[PDB]
Amino acid sequence: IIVEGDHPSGAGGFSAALLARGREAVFLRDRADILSLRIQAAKSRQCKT
Amino acid sequence: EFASSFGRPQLQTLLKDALDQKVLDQLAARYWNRPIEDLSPAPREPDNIIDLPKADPDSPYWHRQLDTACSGLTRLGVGRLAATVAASAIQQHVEKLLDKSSFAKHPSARKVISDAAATVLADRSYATSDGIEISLKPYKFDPDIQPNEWAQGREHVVGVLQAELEQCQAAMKALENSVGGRKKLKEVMSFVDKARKGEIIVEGDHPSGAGGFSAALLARGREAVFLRDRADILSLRIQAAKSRQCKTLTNKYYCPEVFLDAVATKLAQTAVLFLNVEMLNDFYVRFPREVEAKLHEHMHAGGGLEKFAREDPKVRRHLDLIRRKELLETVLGKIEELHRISSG
Amino acid sequence: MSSKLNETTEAIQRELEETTYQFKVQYNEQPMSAESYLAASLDDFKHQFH
Repeated sequence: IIVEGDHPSGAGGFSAALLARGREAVFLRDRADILSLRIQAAKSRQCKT
Repeated sequence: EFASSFGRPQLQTLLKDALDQKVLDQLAARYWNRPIEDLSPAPREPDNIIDLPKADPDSPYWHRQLDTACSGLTRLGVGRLAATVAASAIQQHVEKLLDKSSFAKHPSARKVISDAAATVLADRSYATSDGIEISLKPYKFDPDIQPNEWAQGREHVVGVLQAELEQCQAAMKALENSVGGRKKLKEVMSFVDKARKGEIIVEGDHPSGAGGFSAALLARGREAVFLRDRADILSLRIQAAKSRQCKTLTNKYYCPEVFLDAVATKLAQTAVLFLNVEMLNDFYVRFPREVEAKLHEHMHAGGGLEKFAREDPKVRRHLDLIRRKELLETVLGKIEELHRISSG
Repeated sequence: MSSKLNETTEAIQRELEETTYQFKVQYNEQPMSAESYLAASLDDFKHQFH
Protein backbone atom coordinates (compact mmCIF):
# COMPACT_ATOMS: atom_id res chain seq x y z
CA ILE A 1 0.00 0.00 0.00
CA ILE A 2 0.91 3.70 -0.13
CA VAL A 3 -1.12 6.25 1.90
CA GLU A 4 -2.01 9.95 1.38
CA GLY A 5 -1.41 12.52 4.00
CA ASP A 6 -4.84 14.32 4.03
CA HIS A 7 -5.65 14.64 7.78
CA PRO A 8 -2.65 15.75 9.89
CA SER A 9 -4.22 16.14 13.36
CA GLY A 10 -4.72 13.49 16.22
CA ALA A 11 -7.75 11.54 17.17
CA GLY A 12 -10.01 10.29 14.35
CA GLY A 13 -9.05 7.46 11.01
CA PHE A 14 -5.36 7.64 10.12
CA SER A 15 -4.21 11.21 10.52
CA ALA A 16 -1.31 12.87 8.64
CA ALA A 17 0.26 13.48 12.06
CA LEU A 18 -0.79 10.11 13.39
CA LEU A 19 0.83 8.64 10.31
CA ALA A 20 4.03 10.70 10.77
CA ARG A 21 4.11 9.75 14.51
CA GLY A 22 3.83 6.18 13.40
CA ARG A 23 6.71 6.61 11.06
CA GLU A 24 8.95 7.77 13.90
CA ALA A 25 7.58 4.98 16.08
CA VAL A 26 8.58 2.19 13.67
CA PHE A 27 12.00 3.83 13.36
CA LEU A 28 12.50 3.88 17.21
CA ARG A 29 11.37 0.22 17.01
CA ASP A 30 13.96 -0.82 14.43
CA ARG A 31 16.70 1.24 15.99
CA ALA A 32 15.88 -0.49 19.29
CA ASP A 33 15.87 -3.87 17.76
CA ILE A 34 19.27 -3.29 16.05
CA LEU A 35 20.62 -1.74 19.27
CA SER A 36 19.83 -4.69 21.43
CA LEU A 37 21.10 -7.03 18.68
CA ARG A 38 24.34 -5.11 18.61
CA ILE A 39 24.56 -5.27 22.37
CA GLN A 40 24.31 -9.04 22.05
CA ALA A 41 26.87 -8.98 19.33
CA ALA A 42 29.34 -6.95 21.38
CA LYS A 43 28.71 -9.37 24.32
CA SER A 44 29.39 -12.49 22.07
CA ARG A 45 32.56 -14.49 22.30
CA GLN A 46 33.33 -13.64 18.63
CA CYS A 47 34.05 -10.03 19.88
CA LYS A 48 36.34 -11.11 22.73
CA THR A 49 39.36 -11.07 20.55
CA GLU B 1 -58.66 -14.53 -15.61
CA PHE B 2 -56.18 -11.89 -14.37
CA ALA B 3 -58.98 -9.33 -13.95
CA SER B 4 -61.10 -11.74 -12.01
CA SER B 5 -57.88 -12.31 -9.95
CA PHE B 6 -56.59 -8.68 -9.35
CA GLY B 7 -59.63 -6.95 -7.83
CA ARG B 8 -59.29 -4.78 -4.86
CA PRO B 9 -57.26 -6.41 -2.08
CA GLN B 10 -54.07 -6.06 -4.06
CA LEU B 11 -54.58 -2.30 -4.45
CA GLN B 12 -55.15 -2.53 -0.69
CA THR B 13 -51.70 -3.94 0.09
CA LEU B 14 -49.85 -1.78 -2.49
CA LEU B 15 -51.28 1.52 -1.33
CA LYS B 16 -50.87 0.51 2.20
CA ASP B 17 -47.23 -0.15 1.61
CA ALA B 18 -46.62 3.16 -0.02
CA LEU B 19 -48.38 4.95 2.78
CA ASP B 20 -46.00 3.09 5.22
CA GLN B 21 -43.03 4.64 3.45
CA LYS B 22 -44.93 7.87 4.02
CA VAL B 23 -45.48 7.29 7.84
CA LEU B 24 -41.69 6.66 8.33
CA ASP B 25 -40.86 9.97 6.62
CA GLN B 26 -43.27 11.92 8.82
CA LEU B 27 -42.34 10.14 12.13
CA ALA B 28 -38.65 10.87 11.58
CA ALA B 29 -38.94 14.37 10.39
CA ARG B 30 -41.13 15.36 13.35
CA TYR B 31 -39.93 13.24 16.34
CA TRP B 32 -36.48 11.54 15.99
CA ASN B 33 -32.85 12.64 15.66
CA ARG B 34 -31.19 14.31 12.75
CA PRO B 35 -27.81 14.45 11.09
CA ILE B 36 -24.81 15.33 13.26
CA GLU B 37 -22.34 18.24 13.31
CA ASP B 38 -19.20 18.82 15.40
CA LEU B 39 -20.22 21.37 17.97
CA SER B 40 -21.79 19.69 20.97
CA PRO B 41 -25.50 18.95 20.86
CA ALA B 42 -28.52 20.67 22.20
CA PRO B 43 -30.15 19.11 25.30
CA ARG B 44 -32.63 19.23 23.25
CA GLU B 45 -34.21 18.76 25.79
CA PRO B 46 -38.06 19.01 26.19
CA ASP B 47 -37.95 16.98 22.94
CA ASN B 48 -36.53 13.69 24.19
CA ILE B 49 -38.44 10.73 23.05
CA ILE B 50 -37.31 8.65 25.96
CA ASP B 51 -39.70 10.25 28.52
CA LEU B 52 -42.77 10.16 26.22
CA PRO B 53 -44.47 7.39 28.27
CA LYS B 54 -43.85 9.44 31.46
CA ALA B 55 -44.75 12.86 30.14
CA ASP B 56 -47.70 15.00 30.96
CA PRO B 57 -50.74 13.94 28.94
CA ASP B 58 -51.57 17.70 28.42
CA SER B 59 -48.14 18.59 26.98
CA PRO B 60 -48.47 21.40 24.40
CA TYR B 61 -45.35 20.18 22.72
CA TRP B 62 -46.47 16.59 22.03
CA HIS B 63 -49.99 17.78 21.25
CA ARG B 64 -48.80 20.10 18.48
CA GLN B 65 -46.29 17.45 17.38
CA LEU B 66 -48.73 14.65 16.60
CA ASP B 67 -51.37 17.06 15.24
CA THR B 68 -48.99 18.63 12.69
CA ALA B 69 -47.74 15.18 11.78
CA CYS B 70 -51.26 13.89 11.08
CA SER B 71 -52.46 16.97 9.30
CA GLY B 72 -49.35 16.77 7.18
CA LEU B 73 -49.67 13.09 6.30
CA THR B 74 -53.24 13.76 5.17
CA ARG B 75 -52.55 16.94 3.21
CA LEU B 76 -50.08 15.01 1.13
CA GLY B 77 -50.74 14.11 -2.57
CA VAL B 78 -52.26 10.73 -1.46
CA GLY B 79 -54.47 10.95 -4.59
CA ARG B 80 -51.46 11.13 -7.02
CA LEU B 81 -49.56 8.49 -5.00
CA ALA B 82 -52.54 6.18 -5.32
CA ALA B 83 -53.00 6.96 -9.09
CA THR B 84 -49.38 6.44 -9.98
CA VAL B 85 -48.68 3.41 -7.79
CA ALA B 86 -51.70 1.57 -9.09
CA ALA B 87 -50.50 2.75 -12.47
CA SER B 88 -47.06 1.13 -12.10
CA ALA B 89 -48.73 -1.90 -10.67
CA ILE B 90 -51.37 -2.46 -13.33
CA GLN B 91 -48.60 -1.83 -15.86
CA GLN B 92 -46.46 -4.28 -14.13
CA HIS B 93 -49.03 -7.03 -13.92
CA VAL B 94 -49.79 -6.39 -17.67
CA GLU B 95 -46.16 -6.64 -18.61
CA LYS B 96 -45.74 -9.84 -16.63
CA LEU B 97 -48.99 -11.34 -18.13
CA LEU B 98 -47.49 -10.56 -21.57
CA ASP B 99 -44.41 -12.39 -20.46
CA LYS B 100 -46.35 -15.54 -19.90
CA SER B 101 -48.60 -14.71 -22.86
CA SER B 102 -48.53 -15.95 -26.56
CA PHE B 103 -46.88 -12.64 -27.31
CA ALA B 104 -43.42 -13.38 -25.93
CA LYS B 105 -42.01 -13.30 -29.39
CA HIS B 106 -43.11 -10.54 -31.72
CA PRO B 107 -41.65 -7.51 -29.76
CA SER B 108 -43.43 -4.86 -31.91
CA ALA B 109 -46.82 -6.17 -31.10
CA ARG B 110 -46.06 -6.73 -27.40
CA LYS B 111 -44.97 -3.13 -27.12
CA VAL B 112 -48.08 -1.97 -28.85
CA ILE B 113 -50.16 -3.73 -26.18
CA SER B 114 -48.12 -2.40 -23.28
CA ASP B 115 -48.20 1.14 -24.57
CA ALA B 116 -51.98 0.72 -25.00
CA ALA B 117 -52.48 -0.18 -21.34
CA ALA B 118 -50.18 2.70 -20.42
CA THR B 119 -52.23 5.23 -22.40
CA VAL B 120 -55.52 4.16 -20.86
CA LEU B 121 -53.90 4.45 -17.27
CA ALA B 122 -52.39 7.76 -18.12
CA ASP B 123 -55.84 8.89 -19.26
CA ARG B 124 -57.65 7.88 -16.03
CA SER B 125 -54.88 9.04 -13.73
CA TYR B 126 -56.13 12.50 -13.04
CA ALA B 127 -59.82 11.95 -12.50
CA THR B 128 -59.00 9.05 -10.27
CA SER B 129 -56.63 11.33 -8.18
CA ASP B 130 -59.14 14.19 -7.91
CA GLY B 131 -62.00 12.04 -6.95
CA ILE B 132 -59.75 10.48 -4.30
CA GLU B 133 -58.84 13.88 -2.89
CA ILE B 134 -62.63 14.81 -2.73
CA SER B 135 -63.45 11.38 -1.10
CA LEU B 136 -60.68 11.89 1.50
CA LYS B 137 -61.82 15.48 2.43
CA PRO B 138 -63.80 14.22 5.44
CA TYR B 139 -60.90 12.25 6.92
CA LYS B 140 -58.63 15.27 6.33
CA PHE B 141 -60.60 17.17 8.90
CA ASP B 142 -61.29 14.38 11.52
CA PRO B 143 -59.70 10.96 10.80
CA ASP B 144 -61.25 9.37 13.82
CA ILE B 145 -59.69 5.94 14.65
CA GLN B 146 -61.84 3.14 16.07
CA PRO B 147 -60.37 0.77 18.62
CA ASN B 148 -60.48 -2.21 16.19
CA GLU B 149 -58.41 -0.27 13.62
CA TRP B 150 -56.15 0.87 16.44
CA ALA B 151 -55.38 -2.72 17.25
CA GLN B 152 -54.76 -3.26 13.49
CA GLY B 153 -52.41 -0.22 13.42
CA ARG B 154 -50.45 -1.60 16.36
CA GLU B 155 -49.77 -4.96 14.72
CA HIS B 156 -48.81 -3.25 11.52
CA VAL B 157 -46.64 -0.68 13.23
CA VAL B 158 -44.64 -3.43 15.05
CA GLY B 159 -43.78 -4.98 11.63
CA VAL B 160 -42.97 -1.69 9.83
CA LEU B 161 -40.89 -0.22 12.72
CA GLN B 162 -38.79 -3.43 13.24
CA ALA B 163 -38.20 -3.63 9.52
CA GLU B 164 -37.03 -0.06 9.41
CA LEU B 165 -34.81 -1.13 12.35
CA GLU B 166 -33.13 -3.82 10.20
CA GLN B 167 -32.80 -1.37 7.32
CA CYS B 168 -30.91 1.08 9.74
CA GLN B 169 -28.72 -1.76 10.85
CA ALA B 170 -27.88 -2.73 7.22
CA ALA B 171 -27.09 0.88 6.01
CA MET B 172 -24.74 0.78 8.96
CA LYS B 173 -23.01 -2.41 7.79
CA ALA B 174 -22.61 -0.85 4.37
CA LEU B 175 -21.05 2.31 6.12
CA GLU B 176 -18.63 0.03 7.97
CA ASN B 177 -17.41 -1.92 4.92
CA SER B 178 -17.35 1.42 3.02
CA VAL B 179 -15.10 3.06 5.60
CA GLY B 180 -12.83 -0.08 5.98
CA GLY B 181 -12.42 -2.01 9.17
CA ARG B 182 -15.35 -1.91 11.57
CA LYS B 183 -12.83 -0.99 14.23
CA LYS B 184 -11.89 2.25 12.44
CA LEU B 185 -15.53 3.38 12.25
CA LYS B 186 -15.76 2.47 15.93
CA GLU B 187 -12.72 4.86 16.34
CA VAL B 188 -14.42 7.72 14.44
CA MET B 189 -17.61 6.94 16.45
CA SER B 190 -15.65 7.34 19.64
CA PHE B 191 -14.25 10.71 18.33
CA VAL B 192 -17.78 11.91 17.41
CA ASP B 193 -19.21 10.68 20.78
CA LYS B 194 -16.52 12.28 22.78
CA ALA B 195 -17.18 15.57 20.95
CA ARG B 196 -20.88 15.06 21.59
CA LYS B 197 -20.33 14.94 25.33
CA GLY B 198 -18.15 17.21 27.47
CA GLU B 199 -15.01 15.16 27.29
CA ILE B 200 -13.27 16.86 24.29
CA ILE B 201 -13.70 20.15 22.46
CA VAL B 202 -12.52 21.13 19.00
CA GLU B 203 -12.30 24.62 17.70
CA GLY B 204 -12.87 25.16 13.98
CA ASP B 205 -9.77 26.91 12.74
CA HIS B 206 -8.68 24.15 10.19
CA PRO B 207 -11.68 22.45 8.45
CA SER B 208 -9.49 20.13 6.44
CA GLY B 209 -8.19 17.94 9.28
CA ALA B 210 -9.71 17.54 12.74
CA GLY B 211 -8.41 14.76 14.99
CA GLY B 212 -6.36 12.42 12.92
CA PHE B 213 -9.26 11.95 10.63
CA SER B 214 -10.05 13.17 7.13
CA ALA B 215 -12.81 15.75 6.47
CA ALA B 216 -14.92 12.93 4.89
CA LEU B 217 -14.04 10.22 7.30
CA LEU B 218 -15.45 12.57 9.94
CA ALA B 219 -18.64 13.28 7.94
CA ARG B 220 -19.11 9.48 7.44
CA GLY B 221 -18.63 9.01 11.25
CA ARG B 222 -21.21 11.66 12.11
CA GLU B 223 -23.67 9.81 9.78
CA ALA B 224 -22.62 6.58 11.46
CA VAL B 225 -23.47 7.79 15.00
CA PHE B 226 -26.70 9.20 13.54
CA LEU B 227 -27.68 5.75 12.17
CA ARG B 228 -26.81 4.17 15.50
CA ASP B 229 -28.85 6.79 17.56
CA ARG B 230 -31.71 6.35 15.15
CA ALA B 231 -31.36 2.62 15.57
CA ASP B 232 -31.58 3.06 19.37
CA ILE B 233 -34.61 5.37 19.14
CA LEU B 234 -36.35 2.87 16.78
CA SER B 235 -35.83 -0.10 19.07
CA LEU B 236 -37.16 1.86 21.99
CA ARG B 237 -40.17 3.11 20.07
CA ILE B 238 -40.76 -0.55 19.13
CA GLN B 239 -40.67 -1.52 22.83
CA ALA B 240 -43.06 1.35 23.84
CA ALA B 241 -45.30 0.53 20.89
CA LYS B 242 -45.61 -3.10 22.33
CA SER B 243 -46.08 -1.57 25.71
CA ARG B 244 -49.26 -2.09 27.79
CA GLN B 245 -49.96 1.74 27.78
CA CYS B 246 -50.42 1.71 24.02
CA LYS B 247 -53.01 -0.96 24.14
CA THR B 248 -55.82 1.48 24.36
CA LEU B 249 -56.23 4.41 21.92
CA THR B 250 -57.21 6.90 24.53
CA ASN B 251 -53.50 7.99 24.72
CA LYS B 252 -53.18 8.70 21.17
CA TYR B 253 -50.69 11.56 21.60
CA TYR B 254 -48.54 8.95 23.58
CA CYS B 255 -48.24 6.48 20.67
CA PRO B 256 -47.96 8.37 17.45
CA GLU B 257 -46.69 5.30 15.54
CA VAL B 258 -49.84 3.20 15.81
CA PHE B 259 -51.97 6.30 15.32
CA LEU B 260 -50.27 7.30 12.10
CA ASP B 261 -50.37 3.87 10.76
CA ALA B 262 -54.13 3.62 11.38
CA VAL B 263 -54.66 6.92 9.58
CA ALA B 264 -52.48 5.58 6.75
CA THR B 265 -54.45 2.39 6.52
CA LYS B 266 -57.87 4.00 6.59
CA LEU B 267 -57.00 6.50 3.97
CA ALA B 268 -55.33 3.66 2.10
CA GLN B 269 -58.50 1.66 2.04
CA THR B 270 -61.05 4.39 1.17
CA ALA B 271 -58.68 5.55 -1.55
CA VAL B 272 -58.59 1.95 -2.50
CA LEU B 273 -62.38 1.80 -2.89
CA PHE B 274 -62.59 4.76 -5.30
CA LEU B 275 -59.46 3.66 -7.10
CA ASN B 276 -60.89 0.15 -7.60
CA VAL B 277 -64.15 1.45 -9.06
CA GLU B 278 -62.83 4.39 -11.21
CA MET B 279 -59.31 3.52 -12.40
CA LEU B 280 -59.31 -0.23 -12.32
CA ASN B 281 -62.73 -0.68 -13.77
CA ASP B 282 -62.12 1.87 -16.44
CA PHE B 283 -58.99 0.03 -17.20
CA TYR B 284 -60.91 -3.31 -17.55
CA VAL B 285 -63.45 -1.78 -19.94
CA ARG B 286 -61.29 0.42 -22.00
CA PHE B 287 -58.15 -1.77 -22.24
CA PRO B 288 -59.43 -4.56 -24.63
CA ARG B 289 -60.92 -1.96 -26.97
CA GLU B 290 -57.59 -0.01 -27.05
CA VAL B 291 -55.67 -3.32 -27.61
CA GLU B 292 -57.87 -4.14 -30.51
CA ALA B 293 -57.76 -0.68 -32.18
CA LYS B 294 -53.93 -0.16 -31.88
CA LEU B 295 -53.21 -3.68 -33.07
CA HIS B 296 -55.66 -3.28 -35.94
CA GLU B 297 -54.03 0.17 -36.68
CA HIS B 298 -50.51 -1.37 -36.47
CA MET B 299 -51.09 -4.47 -38.50
CA HIS B 300 -53.13 -2.80 -41.36
CA ALA B 301 -51.42 0.58 -41.54
CA GLY B 302 -47.95 -0.93 -41.05
CA GLY B 303 -48.34 -4.04 -43.24
CA GLY B 304 -46.52 -5.79 -40.43
CA LEU B 305 -49.09 -8.60 -40.27
CA GLU B 306 -46.90 -10.58 -42.73
CA LYS B 307 -43.82 -9.89 -40.61
CA PHE B 308 -45.83 -10.82 -37.51
CA ALA B 309 -46.26 -14.26 -39.18
CA ARG B 310 -42.49 -14.32 -40.11
CA GLU B 311 -41.43 -13.72 -36.55
CA ASP B 312 -42.48 -17.19 -35.28
CA PRO B 313 -40.36 -20.02 -36.68
CA LYS B 314 -43.04 -22.78 -36.73
CA VAL B 315 -45.72 -20.85 -38.50
CA ARG B 316 -43.21 -19.51 -40.97
CA ARG B 317 -42.33 -23.02 -41.95
CA HIS B 318 -46.04 -23.71 -42.33
CA LEU B 319 -46.64 -20.76 -44.64
CA ASP B 320 -43.32 -21.33 -46.57
CA LEU B 321 -44.28 -24.93 -47.68
CA ILE B 322 -47.59 -23.70 -49.32
CA ARG B 323 -45.85 -21.43 -51.97
CA ARG B 324 -44.10 -24.13 -54.03
CA LYS B 325 -47.29 -26.13 -54.02
CA GLU B 326 -48.80 -22.90 -55.53
CA LEU B 327 -46.31 -22.35 -58.34
CA LEU B 328 -46.53 -25.96 -59.44
CA GLU B 329 -50.44 -25.80 -59.40
CA THR B 330 -50.49 -22.69 -61.62
CA VAL B 331 -48.02 -24.38 -64.00
CA LEU B 332 -50.12 -27.55 -64.29
CA GLY B 333 -53.20 -25.16 -64.99
CA LYS B 334 -51.44 -23.45 -67.84
CA ILE B 335 -50.53 -26.95 -69.19
CA GLU B 336 -54.18 -27.95 -68.82
CA GLU B 337 -55.44 -24.92 -70.79
CA LEU B 338 -52.98 -25.81 -73.57
CA HIS B 339 -53.94 -29.48 -73.71
CA ARG B 340 -57.49 -28.26 -73.97
CA ILE B 341 -56.59 -26.01 -76.85
CA SER B 342 -54.85 -28.89 -78.63
CA SER B 343 -57.68 -31.41 -78.30
CA GLY B 344 -60.80 -29.24 -78.84
CA MET C 1 -42.02 42.70 -26.48
CA SER C 2 -44.51 40.44 -28.40
CA SER C 3 -41.78 37.89 -29.13
CA LYS C 4 -40.93 37.88 -25.33
CA LEU C 5 -44.70 37.62 -24.62
CA ASN C 6 -44.94 33.79 -24.98
CA GLU C 7 -41.88 33.09 -22.79
CA THR C 8 -42.78 35.68 -20.14
CA THR C 9 -46.32 34.58 -19.93
CA GLU C 10 -45.51 30.87 -19.25
CA ALA C 11 -42.99 31.87 -16.68
CA ILE C 12 -45.68 33.83 -14.74
CA GLN C 13 -47.87 30.76 -14.99
CA ARG C 14 -45.16 28.69 -13.53
CA GLU C 15 -44.78 30.99 -10.52
CA LEU C 16 -48.57 30.98 -10.11
CA GLU C 17 -49.04 27.25 -10.43
CA GLU C 18 -46.42 27.02 -7.61
CA THR C 19 -48.23 29.53 -5.41
CA THR C 20 -51.52 27.73 -5.93
CA TYR C 21 -50.08 24.38 -4.84
CA GLN C 22 -48.52 26.03 -1.79
CA PHE C 23 -52.06 27.33 -1.00
CA LYS C 24 -53.11 23.71 -1.47
CA VAL C 25 -50.51 22.10 0.84
CA GLN C 26 -50.55 24.96 3.35
CA TYR C 27 -54.02 25.65 4.82
CA ASN C 28 -55.75 23.24 2.38
CA GLU C 29 -56.68 26.39 0.32
CA GLN C 30 -59.24 27.37 2.91
CA PRO C 31 -60.17 31.11 2.40
CA MET C 32 -59.34 33.75 4.99
CA SER C 33 -60.07 37.32 5.61
CA ALA C 34 -58.54 39.13 8.50
CA GLU C 35 -62.17 39.82 9.57
CA SER C 36 -62.99 36.08 9.58
CA TYR C 37 -59.99 35.50 11.91
CA LEU C 38 -60.82 38.54 14.28
CA ALA C 39 -64.45 37.42 14.35
CA ALA C 40 -63.68 33.87 15.37
CA SER C 41 -61.25 35.20 18.09
CA LEU C 42 -63.71 37.76 19.40
CA ASP C 43 -66.52 35.20 19.60
CA ASP C 44 -64.22 32.90 21.60
CA PHE C 45 -63.20 35.78 23.99
CA LYS C 46 -66.88 36.77 24.47
CA HIS C 47 -67.92 33.22 25.43
CA GLN C 48 -64.93 32.93 27.81
CA PHE C 49 -65.50 36.18 29.63
CA HIS C 50 -69.19 35.94 30.14
